[PDB]
Amino acid sequence: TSIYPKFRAAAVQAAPIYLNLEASVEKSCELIDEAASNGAKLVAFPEAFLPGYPWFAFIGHPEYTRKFYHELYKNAVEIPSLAIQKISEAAKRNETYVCISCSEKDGGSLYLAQLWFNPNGDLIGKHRKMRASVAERLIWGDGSGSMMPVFQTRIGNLGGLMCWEHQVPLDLMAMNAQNEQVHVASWPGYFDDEISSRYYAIATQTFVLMTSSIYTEEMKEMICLTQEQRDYFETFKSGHTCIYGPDGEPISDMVPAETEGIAYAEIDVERVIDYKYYIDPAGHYSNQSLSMNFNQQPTPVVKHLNHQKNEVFTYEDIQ
Amino acid sequence: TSIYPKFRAAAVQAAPIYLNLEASVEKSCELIDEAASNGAKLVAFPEAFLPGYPWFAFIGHPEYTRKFYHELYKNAVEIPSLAIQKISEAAKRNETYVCISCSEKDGGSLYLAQLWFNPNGDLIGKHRKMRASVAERLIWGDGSGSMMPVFQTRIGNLGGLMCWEHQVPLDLMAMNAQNEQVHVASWPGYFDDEISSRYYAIATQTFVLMTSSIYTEEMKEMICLTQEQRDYFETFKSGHTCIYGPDGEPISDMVPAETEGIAYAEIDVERVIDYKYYIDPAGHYSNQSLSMNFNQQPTPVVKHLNHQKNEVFTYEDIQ
Amino acid sequence: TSIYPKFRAAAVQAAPIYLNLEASVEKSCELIDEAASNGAKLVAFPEAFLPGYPWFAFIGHPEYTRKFYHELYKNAVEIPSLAIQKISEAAKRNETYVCISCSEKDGGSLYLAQLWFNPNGDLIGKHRKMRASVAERLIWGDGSGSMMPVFQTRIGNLGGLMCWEHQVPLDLMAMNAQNEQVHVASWPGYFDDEISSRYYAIATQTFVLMTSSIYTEEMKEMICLTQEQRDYFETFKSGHTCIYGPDGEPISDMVPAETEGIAYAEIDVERVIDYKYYIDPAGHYSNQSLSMNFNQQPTPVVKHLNHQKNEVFTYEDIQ
Amino acid sequence: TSIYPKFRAAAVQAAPIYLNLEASVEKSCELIDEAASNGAKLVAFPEAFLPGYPWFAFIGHPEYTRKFYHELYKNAVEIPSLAIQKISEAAKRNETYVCISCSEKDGGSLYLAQLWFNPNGDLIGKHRKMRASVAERLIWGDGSGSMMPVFQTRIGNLGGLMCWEHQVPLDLMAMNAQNEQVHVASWPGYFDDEISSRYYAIATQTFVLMTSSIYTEEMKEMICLTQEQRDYFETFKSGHTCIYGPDGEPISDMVPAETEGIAYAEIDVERVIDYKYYIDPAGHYSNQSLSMNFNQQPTPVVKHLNHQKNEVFTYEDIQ
Amino acid sequence: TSIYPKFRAAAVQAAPIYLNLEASVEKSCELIDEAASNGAKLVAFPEAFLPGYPWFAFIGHPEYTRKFYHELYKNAVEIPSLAIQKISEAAKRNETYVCISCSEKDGGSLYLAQLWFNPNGDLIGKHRKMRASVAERLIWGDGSGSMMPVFQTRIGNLGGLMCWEHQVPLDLMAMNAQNEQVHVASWPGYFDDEISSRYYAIATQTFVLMTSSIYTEEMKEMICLTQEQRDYFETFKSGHTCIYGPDGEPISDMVPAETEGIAYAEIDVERVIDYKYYIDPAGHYSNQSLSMNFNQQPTPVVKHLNHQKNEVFTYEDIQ
Amino acid sequence: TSIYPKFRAAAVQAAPIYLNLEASVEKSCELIDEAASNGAKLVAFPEAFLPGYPWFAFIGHPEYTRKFYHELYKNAVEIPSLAIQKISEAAKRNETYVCISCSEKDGGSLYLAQLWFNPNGDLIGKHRKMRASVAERLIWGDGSGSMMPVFQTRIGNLGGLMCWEHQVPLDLMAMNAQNEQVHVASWPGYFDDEISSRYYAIATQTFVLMTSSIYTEEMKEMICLTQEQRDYFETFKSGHTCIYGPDGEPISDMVPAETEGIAYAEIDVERVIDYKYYIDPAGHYSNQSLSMNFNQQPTPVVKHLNHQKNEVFTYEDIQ
Repeated sequence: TSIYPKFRAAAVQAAPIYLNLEASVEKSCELIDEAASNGAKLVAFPEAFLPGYPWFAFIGHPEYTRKFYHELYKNAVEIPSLAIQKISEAAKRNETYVCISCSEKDGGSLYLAQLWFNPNGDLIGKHRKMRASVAERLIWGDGSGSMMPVFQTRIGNLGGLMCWEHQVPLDLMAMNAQNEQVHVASWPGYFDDEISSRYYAIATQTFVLMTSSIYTEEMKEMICLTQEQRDYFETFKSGHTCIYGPDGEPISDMVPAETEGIAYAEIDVERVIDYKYYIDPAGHYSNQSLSMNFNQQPTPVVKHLNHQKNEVFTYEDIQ
Repeated sequence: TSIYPKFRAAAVQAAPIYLNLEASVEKSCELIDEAASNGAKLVAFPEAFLPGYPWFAFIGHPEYTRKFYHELYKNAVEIPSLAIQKISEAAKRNETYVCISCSEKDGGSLYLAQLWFNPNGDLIGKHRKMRASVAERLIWGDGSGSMMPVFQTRIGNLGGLMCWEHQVPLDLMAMNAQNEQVHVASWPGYFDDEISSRYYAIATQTFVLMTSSIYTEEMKEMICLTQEQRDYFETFKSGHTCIYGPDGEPISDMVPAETEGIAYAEIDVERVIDYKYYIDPAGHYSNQSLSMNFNQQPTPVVKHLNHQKNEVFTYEDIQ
Repeated sequence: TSIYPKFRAAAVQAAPIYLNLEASVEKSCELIDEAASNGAKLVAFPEAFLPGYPWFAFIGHPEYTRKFYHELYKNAVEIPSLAIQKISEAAKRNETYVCISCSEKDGGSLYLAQLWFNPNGDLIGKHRKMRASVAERLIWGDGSGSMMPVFQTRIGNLGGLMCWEHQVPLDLMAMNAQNEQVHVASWPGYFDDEISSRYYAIATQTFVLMTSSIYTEEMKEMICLTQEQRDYFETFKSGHTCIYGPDGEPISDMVPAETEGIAYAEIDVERVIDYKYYIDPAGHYSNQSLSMNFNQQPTPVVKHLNHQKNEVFTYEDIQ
Repeated sequence: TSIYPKFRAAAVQAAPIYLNLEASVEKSCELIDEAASNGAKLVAFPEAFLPGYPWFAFIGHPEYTRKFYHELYKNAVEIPSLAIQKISEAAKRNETYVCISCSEKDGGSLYLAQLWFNPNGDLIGKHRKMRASVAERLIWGDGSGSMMPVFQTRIGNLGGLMCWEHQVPLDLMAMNAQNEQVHVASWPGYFDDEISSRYYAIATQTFVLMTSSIYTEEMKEMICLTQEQRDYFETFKSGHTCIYGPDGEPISDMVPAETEGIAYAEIDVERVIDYKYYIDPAGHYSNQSLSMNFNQQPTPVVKHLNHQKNEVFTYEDIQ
Repeated sequence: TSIYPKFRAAAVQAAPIYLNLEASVEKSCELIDEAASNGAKLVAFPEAFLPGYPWFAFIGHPEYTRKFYHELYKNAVEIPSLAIQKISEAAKRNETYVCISCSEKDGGSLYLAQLWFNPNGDLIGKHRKMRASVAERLIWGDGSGSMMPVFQTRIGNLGGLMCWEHQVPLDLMAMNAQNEQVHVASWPGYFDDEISSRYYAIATQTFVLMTSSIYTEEMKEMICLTQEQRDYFETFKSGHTCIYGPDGEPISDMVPAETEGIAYAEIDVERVIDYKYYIDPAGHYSNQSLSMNFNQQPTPVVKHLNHQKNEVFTYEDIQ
Repeated sequence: TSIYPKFRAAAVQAAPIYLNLEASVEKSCELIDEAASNGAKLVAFPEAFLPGYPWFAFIGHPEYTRKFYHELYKNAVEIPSLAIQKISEAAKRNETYVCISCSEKDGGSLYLAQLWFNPNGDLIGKHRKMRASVAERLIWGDGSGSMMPVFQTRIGNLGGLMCWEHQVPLDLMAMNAQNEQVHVASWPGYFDDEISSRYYAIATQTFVLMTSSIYTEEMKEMICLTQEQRDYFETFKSGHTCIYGPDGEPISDMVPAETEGIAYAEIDVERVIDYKYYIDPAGHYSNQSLSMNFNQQPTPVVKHLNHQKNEVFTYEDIQ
C-alpha cells in the first residue's frame, strides 16, 4: 500500500571531532538525542561525518595526503563495530530514523557510505558513493548498483546521495526509478550545495534534507602544517543546511553559516503527488527512445562461494 | 489449438462510486455476481471504472485538474493490492472471465489499464492504453507494445481496447495479427462509441462487447464548482452498452440510456469463420506493399537487471 | 578536431506577435539583425517563439483550447516554408548561428521544435521536444531520439533543450554523451528557469544561454475572453533571460523582467576543460553498474520506403 | 595455427617534449625509425609518452594540478587525429609493430591508452589502463574489460599493461587466459619497475619489454613553480628499460639511467614452451576451486543504438 | 526412442610416427580407410595416438622429459587444425564413427583427449582424461566433468575412457549413469591389463573395444639416448587389442602382440539387455545409502563473458 | 575491530634429518626453542620440512622415485599424530605462533601442507598446496579452496603459501580477499624465490617471511645412487631466507647461503596501511569487468554423512 505520512525531519549542520571516531560518535549520539527530543523522526548528518572529511587531500600532494590517510584509516567505521552499536542504540532510544555518513572499511580499503538506521535500531542498509570527486579518489573506492537503496519505511520512501552524486543524471534516475519520496543530500561544505539539492528536489519530486558540515579550528591545526596551506584552506567556502520541498522551495530556515545547529521541517509526503502530476521522468514524463540499465547485482572483486569458517584443533584435543 | 466455443457474455453499463476505490470495487464484485448468476462466462466493465473516469479534466484548466488528480492518484489500483484480490476472488467464485478497466499506479505515475482475470482467479494479463486521448494526457501515461495481449482461453481468443484505441488502425492490426475472436470495447461514456465498435467488429471479425459508463449526481456535485462548469458538464452525451456479431450487427439489446444494466448475448466463436472467409487483413486479405512493425519488447525507462535483495542487520544482531 | 573557440553569444528576451506567423518572423529577423550588429555570433530565442506559446491551453478546458489551437495550427511553421526561408536568409546575411523555437507542422500534427541555422543559412538540424509538459500535450506530439543533435560548428559543440527537458536526467545524459559545449535553454516564461538552467550548466559542463519570452497585452486580449480567465492569467510569473558559464554562474546581466532586450556574453569554450577535470558524467565520472540506452533510430509512424511520384498524364497527350 | 617466430624487439627509454603533442609525435617517429633501422620488428614506448606523464599531479594539490591538466587535455591524442596518422605512417614505412602509450581523449574525458600498430599501418587495437595510481586518478578515467587485447600476429601473441597493472593479479590472469607470448610493460619512471616486470615474465611465461621514461629539465621548469616543489620533485627516482626472457632473466642490455637509448633483444617465441612445461596458471597449473570471470563486453556510459546522421537543408535548397 | 542396432566394430593396434603430427594423421587416415573398407562402422584408436604417447616421461628425470615435451607440444592437436580437418574428412568419406585419441592443445597447456567423429564428418564431442597417470602429470592437465560425453548415435550409445580411468570407480559410474552401451578403452601399452577392460565390460554392461599401441624402433632411437635407458625401456611390456562383450568374454580375435593389425567384431547392442537384467549399478542394482554427485559444469580457469572480436582502424581509414 | 600489532618474527633456514620424521620433529622443536628465546612471536619453516622435500623425484625416473616415495610415505605426518603433539607442545611452551610445512598423510594419499599452531598449542588450521609442481605431482595430491586460511590473531592476519603458489595470481587474490597482513613464503630451495616473494609482498601489502631449506651430505648420499645422479644433483642452486616489508624491501639480513640460521625482523602491522593507500587489488584498486570466484566448500572425494562408531560384541557377552 502507498502511504503518505507526515513527520518532522531534522537536518544537522555540525562538525565532528576531526579524525576521532570515538568523539565523533559521541557527538553524533548527542545530536540524535537533541533532534529527537525536538520532535524529529529522521535525522540526517553531513557527508563523511565519521570521523570527518579528508580536507587534507585538497591542500597537499599525495605523499602529504598519505600521512593523514593513515590516521583516517585507523578511525574508519567497520561493520560490525562499536560505532554501529552506538548509532543503533541512539536510534532505538530515540525511535527515529538516522542517516549518518561515514568512512567505511571493508577489508583493506576505505569507502564513503551513508548508513541507515531504523527506529528498531536495525542497520537497514547502506549506500556507498558511486564515484569519488577529484581528490576523494585518493582516499575512497567506488560504489556499486547493489548499494543504491530506497527504503519503503513508515515515513515514506527514504533514500540519499552524497555531494556531487546529485550532479550525475544516472544516479538521479536510479533513485527516481524506485519512487524515492524523502531524500537526504549529504555535503561536506566546500562544494556548492544549493543548486544541486534544489534541482534534485524538483526533478525527483522529493523532500530534500540538505545536510552540510562546518570547519573547526582544531582541524586547521591538525592538517595545516605550513602558513601557505593555512591560508589556502582558509579560502575554502562554507556549506549550507536546509530542507526543500518537492517544488524546490525551502520549508525551513537555513542554519547560520559556520555555526552548529539543526534545521526542522514538517514533511508532508502527500505533496509529492502534486508534482508527480507535472513530471515523473521514470514514469509518464518519458520517451521510449531513451532508457537506462540499472544493474543491482553485487560486484565484489572476489565473490565467495560456500564460505566456511576454520575449526581449530584444540591443545587438549591434540594431547 | 483452433477451438470454437459457445458461451454467454455480459457487457456492463454502470457507474462507480466516484474516486472511491473500495466502494467501486464492492460495486464491481456485485456486478460480477449478478452477471455470473444470469449465466455469463465473460463480464466487461467500462473504461476507467476503478475508481472512475476523470471528467474533471475536460471542464476546467490544468491547475483545476490537479486538485482532483490528487484524489484519483490516492485511489488508483496497484498491482498487487486489495482491489486486485477482491476482483480475483469474485472471478474465482463466479468462475467467469473478467475484463475491468482502472487507473493503474506503477511507480509514481498513473496508467489506464484493462485487467483480465480467468475463472481460476489469476490475473492473466493487463493492457495499458497505448495513447491517452484529448485531456487524458494530463492524467495517464502511454502504453507499450508489450502490453497488448490476446489470451487463448477456453472461451476463445479474448482481447480488448479502450475508447479511441478503436480509431487507431495500427491497434486494430495488432489485435488482428494475434487472431482476436472476442473483443471487449471499454468506453467512458462521452465519445461516440457505436461506429468505432461496429467497424472493429467488421474489420477484426470479432464479437465486440461494447461497455460504457453513465453519469451520477455524486460525480457532478464533486467535480462541478461553479454553475458554468455544471452547465457545461450537463451537455455531455451518454454512452451505449451493446454486443455485436462479427458482421457488426447487434446480438443483444442496447441498455437504456443513463441506467445501470447488463447486456447478455450468445457468443458463437465458430461464427467468425464465415467472416474470415470474406476478409482477414492480417492473413489472406493483405498486399505485399504494406506491412506493420509490432514491437512487443518491454519499454521501461529504467531496466532493472539482477534485482536482488540486500541483507538487513537487526538491533539484536548488532547487540 | 577538438578546437576551443572564442565568440560572442546573445540570448533574447522577447515576445512574438501572438499567433501571427508573418509578424513573428519579421520580429525574429529584426532581433537577429540587432543581435548580430552587436557582435553576436549565436542568437537564441524563447520556447515556441514562432508564432507563440499556447498560453490558452492553461486557462481553460480542452474545448476552449480547441478554438485557439485552430489558429495556432494555421500559423505553424512548415519545412520548407516562407518562415524557414526568411530566418535562413537573416542568418546568412548576418553570418550567425541561429537557434529559433517554433510550432512545427508535419502532415496533420504539430510539434515543438528548435530550428538551427548556421552562418550560411543552412537549416542544419532540428530538435523536437521529447515530451509535452502539462497542457502542451493537447497541442504538440513527442520527439524522437533521432532529433537530439549536437552540432560540431566553428563555435563549438552546440545543442539545445526546451523547458522541462532540463529536468529529465536522460536528456542531459544524451546531450552530455555528444560532448555538447554551448547549450541553448529555451523557456516559455511561466515555469521556474534559474535552478534548472544553472544545474544543467554545472552537470553538462556547458555554457547555457537561457532565453525566455514575456507576456504582451495583445496576447491577453486574444485569449482572456472572460474576467476569471484574465485574472487567472494575470497571476502567471515571468521568466528570466541570462547566460551562464560551465560552473553555473552568470556571465551576463539579467534582462529586466517583462522587458524586451538581449543578454550578451563572451563565450570562451576553453573554460569547459577546467570542469571536465571535476566531473563528466558520460566519461570518467561514471560507474559501470549504471548506463543509458540512447536510441537514435528515426521513429515516424509510417516509413515511406522507395518513395516515388505519379505519372501525370497531361491533357495534351490524351488528345 | 600455432607459430613460434623469431624476431628482434626494441624497448625505448626516452622522454617526450613535455605537454607538446606535435613534438612528442615527431620524436616518436624519429625513435621508431632508429629502432627499426637496427632490425627491430617491435618498438615499445614508455607510459603516457604522448604528450607526457602528469608529474605535476604528484607535486601539488588538486587545484594546482588543474592548471596543467588544462594543457595536457589540449594535447591529448584523439582517434582519429594527426598523431595517430603520423604514428601509423611511421609503422608502415618501417614495417614494424609499434606499441605506444598516450593520453587518449574520448569525448570529454582523458584515458591512458596503449596504441598498437602493425607493419601495414593499421591501428590494430587499444588498451586502456584499468585503474589509476595514488595520483593520476585526477587525470584519467578507468578502462574496461573490452580493451585488454592480445593480438595474434606475425611475431607472436602481443599484449601490454602499464605500470601498476602488473601488480594486479586479475590483469595478469586476463592476459594469460589469451595465451600472450610477448609483452610490453610501460612505466613512467618513478615506480619500481624491475620486480613487477620480472614476476610478470615468470608468471605469464612471456618475454617482457620493459620501457621507462626519463625526467628532463624542461619538464622541471614547466611544472616546478616554487623552490620547495623543485626540491621535492628532484628526489623522484628514475626508471629503467630492460628486456626479459620467459624465466625473468634479462636477455638484453639495461639502458644507462636517465639517458635516452634503446634496448634490443633477440626474441625467440619458442622459448615459452619450456616454461609452459613448468607452470601455466590459466591452463594445467590450476585448481577448480579458484576461477575468474572475464567480462569483455563494452562498458560505455551511453551506448548508441541505430546511430544516424543529421542531413542538412542547404541554403541553396531553402531559397 | 530406444534402439538396439547391429553393426561391425573395429579396434586398431598400431603405432604413430613418433612425435610427428602430419605423418601420424596420414597413418590414422589410412587405418580408417582400411577398417571401414572392411565393413567397420566404428573405428577406435589407441591412447594418445596423435602424435604419440610420452614414453620419454617414464625413462628419465623431468629435465630430460622437458626436451621431448618441447617436440610433443609443437605437434599437439589443436581445434580447429589441419589434423581435425583430415580426420573429419576421413570419417566422412568412409561414413564411419571414429574415436581417435591425441595430445590436444588448448591455450598454453596440453591435454589428453579422445576426439569423436560421426559419419557426416562432424566432431560430435571430446573426452579429456580426468587425471594423468604417474609421469603423465608432467605433460597433460586434468579434464573436467563437462567432458565425459556419451553419444546417442545410430550404432548405440558411445563412450570411452583412457588407461587407468577404467580403474576409477566414479568414472565407471559416470559412464553408467548415461546408459553407455559401446565403449572404447584406449591403452598405450605397458599399463594394459586385460582385467580392467573386461571388468569395465561386465560392470557397465557394455561392449568394450580395447585398443593398444605398439613400440617402434624410431621411438626407441629418438628417446633412448643412453644404453641404460635403452635397456630399461626395452623392458616395457606390450599391450593387447581385442573386443569384449557385455559379459566380459572376447567376441573377436587378439591382434598378435607388438604388430600392426585390426580386430573386428559384430556388435549387437541388444545383448546388453540380457545383462541389465542381472546388474545395473546406476539403476535397480543400487542402495539409497550410496550416491554419486556428477557435476557437468564447465570448469575453465577463466570464463569469457560476452566475448568480443578485435577491431582495427585500417591504414587507409587512418589516411 | 581491527588491530595493527607489533612483534618480532623469525624465518628459519634449515634442513631436516632426511626422510626421518622423529629426528626432523626434534630439530623443529629445537629451532622453535631457539627462535622464540630470541623474542620471536612467529616462527616459519621451509617447505616440506617434515620429513624433507622429495628431491629424488627430480633426478630419476618414476620407478626410481617409487622406492624413496615408499620411505617418505612411511615418514609422513598425520593428524592426530605424535609429530603434531610435539610441535604443539613446543609452540605452547614458547608462546609463539608456528608455521611448519610437511608431507601430510590423509587416508592413502600424501599432501603438502602448512600447519599453523598458536601460542596455546592449538592446531588452528592447515593449508594444502593447491597444485603440485613439476615432479611433486608424482608425490602429492592437490589442494582445495577450503584449505586457504587467513588467521585473525593477536599478531596480525597470518597466512602462508608454498613455493610456486606465489606465481599463481588466483592464489594471491584468494589471500588478498581475506586481508592477509603477515605472510609465510616457504620454499624448498631449488626454485627461484627472491623475486616471487618480493612481488607477493608488494602486490598483497604484506610482510613476507621467505623461508628456504639447504642441502645436506646425508641427503646426497641417500638419493644419489649413481655418479651421474650425484653430479646432476650437485648443480641444484640454493634458496635464501629473508623477511620483506609491505614494499618488497628486505627488513633483515639474509641468512648465509648453505648454512643453518634464523632471520629476525620487527613487524609493524601498521605499515600495511601506508600501502593499502595506493594499491589494494581486492578492494579499491579493482575494475568491475574482472572478478574472481573463490569456492571454499570442502571437496573430499567421498562425503561421509552421519558418521558412526561400530558396535563390538565383546567375547564375554557372547559367552
